Amino acid sequence: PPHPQDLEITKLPNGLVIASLENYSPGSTIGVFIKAGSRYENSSNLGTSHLLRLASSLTTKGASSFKITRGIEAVGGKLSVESTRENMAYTVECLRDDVEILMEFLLNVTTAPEFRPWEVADLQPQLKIDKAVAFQNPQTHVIENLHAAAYRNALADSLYCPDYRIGKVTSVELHDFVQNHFTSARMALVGLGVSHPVLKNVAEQLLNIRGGLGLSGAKAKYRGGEIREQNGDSLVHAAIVAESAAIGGAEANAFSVLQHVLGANPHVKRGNPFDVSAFNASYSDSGLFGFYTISQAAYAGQVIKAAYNQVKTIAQGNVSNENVQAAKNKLKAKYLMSVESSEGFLEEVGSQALAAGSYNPPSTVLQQIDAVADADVIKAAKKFVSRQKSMAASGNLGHTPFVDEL
Amino acid sequence: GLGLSGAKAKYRGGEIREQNGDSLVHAAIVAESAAIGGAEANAFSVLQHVLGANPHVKRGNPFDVSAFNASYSDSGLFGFYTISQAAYAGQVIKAAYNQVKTIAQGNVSNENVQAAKNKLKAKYLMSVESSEGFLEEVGSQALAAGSYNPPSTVLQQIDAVADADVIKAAKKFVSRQKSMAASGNLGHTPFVDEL
Amino acid sequence: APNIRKSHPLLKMINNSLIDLPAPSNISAWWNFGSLLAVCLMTQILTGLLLAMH
Amino acid sequence: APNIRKSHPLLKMINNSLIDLPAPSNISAWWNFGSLLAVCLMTQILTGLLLAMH
Amino acid sequence: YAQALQSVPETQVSQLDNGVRVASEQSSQPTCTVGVWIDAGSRYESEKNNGAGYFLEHLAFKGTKNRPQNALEKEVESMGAHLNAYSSREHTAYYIKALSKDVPKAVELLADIVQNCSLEDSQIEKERDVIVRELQENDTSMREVVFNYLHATAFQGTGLAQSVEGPSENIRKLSRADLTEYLSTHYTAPRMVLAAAGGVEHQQLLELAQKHFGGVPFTYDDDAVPTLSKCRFTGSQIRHREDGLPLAHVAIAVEGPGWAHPDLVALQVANAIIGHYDRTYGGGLHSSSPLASIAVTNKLCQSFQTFSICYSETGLFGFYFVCDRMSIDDMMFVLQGQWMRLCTSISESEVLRGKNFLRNALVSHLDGTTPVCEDIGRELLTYGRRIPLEEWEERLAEVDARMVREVCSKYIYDQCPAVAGPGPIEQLPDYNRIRSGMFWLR
Amino acid sequence: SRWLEGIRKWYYNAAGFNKYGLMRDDTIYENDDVKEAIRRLPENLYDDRMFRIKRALDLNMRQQILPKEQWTKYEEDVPYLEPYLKEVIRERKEREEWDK
Amino acid sequence: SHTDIKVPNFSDYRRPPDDYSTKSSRESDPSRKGFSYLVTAVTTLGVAY
Ligand code: HEM
Ligand code: HEM
Repeated sequence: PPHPQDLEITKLPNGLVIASLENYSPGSTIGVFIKAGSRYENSSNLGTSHLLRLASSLTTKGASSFKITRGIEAVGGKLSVESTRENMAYTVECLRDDVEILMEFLLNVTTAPEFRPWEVADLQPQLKIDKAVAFQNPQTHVIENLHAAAYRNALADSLYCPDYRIGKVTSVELHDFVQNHFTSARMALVGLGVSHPVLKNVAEQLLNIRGGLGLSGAKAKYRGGEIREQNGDSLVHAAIVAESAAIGGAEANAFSVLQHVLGANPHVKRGNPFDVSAFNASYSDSGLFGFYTISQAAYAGQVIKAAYNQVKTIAQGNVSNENVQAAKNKLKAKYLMSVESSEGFLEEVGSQALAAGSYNPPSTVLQQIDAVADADVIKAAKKFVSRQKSMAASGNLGHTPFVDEL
Repeated sequence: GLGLSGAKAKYRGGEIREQNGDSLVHAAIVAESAAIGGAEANAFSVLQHVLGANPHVKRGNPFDVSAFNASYSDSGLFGFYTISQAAYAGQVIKAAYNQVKTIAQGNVSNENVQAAKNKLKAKYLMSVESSEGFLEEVGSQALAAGSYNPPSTVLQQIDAVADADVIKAAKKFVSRQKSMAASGNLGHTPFVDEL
Repeated sequence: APNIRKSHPLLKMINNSLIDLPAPSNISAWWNFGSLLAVCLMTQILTGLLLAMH
Repeated sequence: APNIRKSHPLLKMINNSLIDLPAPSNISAWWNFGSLLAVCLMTQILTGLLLAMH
Repeated sequence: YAQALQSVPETQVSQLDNGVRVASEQSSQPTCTVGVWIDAGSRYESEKNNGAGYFLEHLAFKGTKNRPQNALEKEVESMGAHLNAYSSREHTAYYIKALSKDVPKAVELLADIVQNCSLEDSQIEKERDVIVRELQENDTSMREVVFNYLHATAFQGTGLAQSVEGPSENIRKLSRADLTEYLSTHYTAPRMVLAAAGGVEHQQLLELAQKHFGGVPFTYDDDAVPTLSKCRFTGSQIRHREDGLPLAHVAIAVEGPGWAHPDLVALQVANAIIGHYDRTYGGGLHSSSPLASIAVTNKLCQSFQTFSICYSETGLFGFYFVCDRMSIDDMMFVLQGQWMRLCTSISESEVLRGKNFLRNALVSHLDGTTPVCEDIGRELLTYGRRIPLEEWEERLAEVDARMVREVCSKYIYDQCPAVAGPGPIEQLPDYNRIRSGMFWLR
Repeated sequence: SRWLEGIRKWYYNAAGFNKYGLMRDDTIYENDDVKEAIRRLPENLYDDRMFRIKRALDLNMRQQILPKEQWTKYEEDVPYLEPYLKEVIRERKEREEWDK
Repeated sequence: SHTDIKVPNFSDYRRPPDDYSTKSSRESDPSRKGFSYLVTAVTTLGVAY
């Protein structure tokens, strides 16, 4: 009729929040979000998260590695897994009633994973490449080391299994890793183009680990790190950050607005062909702010100090209540835009239904971004300049500075 | 003639950790110092020995710990490397460290200094029996200085100083900025910011 | 293997001597005699055998 | 190559069929007949040829 | 599902007294995306004109006479709107994505570009060297040079054979004039389409366009749309060899029917059967796509893709694989074997899925506003109107086995293909061989 | 009336593959299934079997068996591969089915 | 840059008279293959004899 049917959220007795939204699309997508991730690994067991991210298709108890892959395919389905340092979403798309048929596999994949010692022993060499291709983007390599120098304990763990550990993850570490993190209290059965009741009638079978909290990532301690990767690629990737942010923390929106209040500033402030942006990651119990700068070699120095000076003086009051309005209104856009494509949108409905258990409407989500301004942006930058910083870099570097040279 | 010329070595408080789980950590800690030809040198050589039994005779479980010392042209290094069992690495590093620390706070009897002073004399005289190692000596000087300090004076120089320095050399260590390095599991190993 | 013409112990012998066999492109017509010589032989042996039978 | 018995196009054929050829250790005496059958053939062809000559 | 399709709002369309076609799909989304899609590409260039359209693209944004660079950029950034675009061989477009609270503003911005680019004699000379560089970057992407070379030889000697960016000579020398000459010749209402999708309501759009697109046609030419010279396909090959590269690229293909033609559906369904592989998959058990399975069992390639790239009155139906110096042959062998299998002994169990996999694409083809707009923009421009998922459905919801065969074989069997291959390709057999790999020893 | 159990034991001792010291499973002919099967076998067992099989070839090579004591007793024969070999076969029949 | 590369002209040079752009190569070639195969069809034929 009008295409409106309030996204219903119903937190099961387990703690397994269930959210849905029948938008009436010809095709729908269900997805299991979880508070798992490499953020929970130790000096040992490392990468187990990653490998786990690749085992998606290995045999289960309700369906065989064969049946599941061809099973999904016979319908025109799509099974896939997007993972972050502290959260793994197992999605899967399709259409019509072919969703019902899809679910069986998704159900199995996340709760009935019987990692067979062969199947994994035969899978692990994958890591070697999945990792190898990803690393063809200098951007990823530097961020891996960023966090490395940003923290000292958890969260500072790699997102792609470290080399030395490749063929060493065990079929057990996989169960143990799952058993302790894939628990109802930290999961959510999100979904689109589905009848909420129908999405609930499933959550019932999806019950194998009341576990509750299970494990628990140690509070991320901060550090003033700095690691340089000498490799002469002809152009430096330099990123600088300073402890800050936190998803759910009020101080957040500030940077989002500084994230935009900044940019044209650092960009429109430099010499020769380059690239520079404001960096910003907001984690559970911590976060990061700063900027990455792809710049020509010899000119890297100039290009970093600059982007930096801008961030600096930005705090020293170089922000017109104008710049803030512009920004404030850009987030509104980027938010509203990065939600058109159902999958990116579904990522939104889920992330919250997992963290909070609610749903901030576009109305208030804006009311919140609007809620603050200026008397903060100027300030956010200050925190940056003053606080301790940790840098990371890739490339020739020879002309690049160290944090001790600012 | 001179040809090129290495740029004066600027110092830095670095720290890089190599995660690889070999079952036992190799941790080394240093602090800017020393310099071949610089008077301040012999001091550490004597602290290099004044130290050791101290850090070694000061620990828990099967391990290894020594006093590190490299004397370069326009700079140098001092500190110590510690091959220690994994989980025990922490204990083993802090310890070796505390010893170096308190060493400066006056824990050196004018005895320990004599012992040391006389060990260098030996190690020097011994590490010169095998012509090749000896030839290394005649050359290194004929290149740096252009002279030849006789065993007589080379000793006269090691003897030339003592105590009113060893206690002090250690101080420089404890106070100055440090830079560490490490290999192994590490998970139980500390960072310089934790000392 | 896929081809099943490059895996079989015998075909592999043929597919490596009368097919897939790397031959220069500029081979002259003078190179046509090895061939002939061979078929020349098949022919003799045949006619001969058949002739020896009488 | 060194061996010069494993590099030559022809010897390599022999050194791979009557030497260096991996044979099980527990081979029974029943396996002695392929051999015999072969030499049995060499023998016939010989005596025969020599006999056909008359 | 069928209802979901049946309940999908219709796409409003209406031409102006000008000639421009204005279409859109009203949704709800606070956001939206609008843009114009031109009936112009590199195909329309000359031996000396070629590259214009691209040189042109790199200036389209850098400012108009009505409002110079510093401003245009400032005005868009300032409203959180995104302006992006592209140009192929027969299809160019510029689109903006804002909050549907700005259809009128966006619409104006648009027009001001497709009608008054500054073409600053001072800016041009700059982008000139930017392209020449950007071009030398497009180069090492062996995945693209290969396709270019394909087209080159596939449609050798014709307008299609020319690459969308153009020769360095042309770029090194096109005149401030030529660019204008290219603009005022192809950017005309009859060939352009103003499309949109979002919270926008048709009328507000029409009017807004009908207001800023104040074009007026005098003669009959202006009002009419010129048809291009047919392009001759040619069974041929082109081999850019260099054992210096890490791996080789291969692309083989037969001539395609062209948008207008229906079979492009059955043919679109067949490709869904051989699908595509890529070392990051998890599937030695991949449903059919034996090419993929085989590719995994025998390690035949790094990846491969089936494609039915088409144009106004022609196209290219083929495939492309990336492989190691040593597995080029088997890969080609095995693949080329699948086309035959495809059109000589296909099965229902196969086509059934084929369809489904398509339908899922067919739909995700419209995930968001920008992409939807792309369909309206295209559909009109190439088909004549819009094809609703509800339709595509039927079209490709009634393709049986015998249908695939009949067609595939109609377009593939014993046809002289067009192959292209850069990299270490010593192992790729001669043309004659890949040629006789076009008929099955039934 | 006559236990298959009585029989099976008869045949086991009748066959004699134990006088060589090898388990039942140490004799199954290596067709495609048994090949996959063995490859899944844990390393403990693999080397165990490997040695057994070689110790048997050597006896056989010498025309001599193993002393009565060392003969594996029926009731102690460990079906170390059958479990695996089984899944392999049903895993396959599943596929042999789907592809139809 | 590869963009700088064209395919030489076989036009006339080698192409049979039914092959010169702006005219579908396809309408004319089932006729072109028909000939060739006919020649081959005939040889197999003559040979059998
Ligand atoms: C290497 C191929 C051969 C060559 C070079 C060859 C050559 C000849 C020659 C020169 C003749 C004489 C023809 C004449 O009378 O003017 C001949 C005769 C004969 N050859 Fe061969 N021959 C060959 C193989 C064979 C073989 C293998 C057979 C049958 C097993 C055979 C059986 C005979 C017989 C029976 C004659 C006598 C009948 C006759 O001469 O008309 N030939 N051969
Ligand atoms: C495969 C090996 C051979 C077998 C199985 C074989 C068997 C025989 C047999 C059963 C006889 C009959 C002996 C008798 O009269 O009691 C025979 C005779 C004969 N064979 Fe063979 N033969 C073989 C090869 C040859 C060959 C290749 C030649 C010579 C080229 C040959 C030439 C003859 C001749 C001339 C006779 C007649 C003389 C005689 O029978 O004493 N044989 N052969």
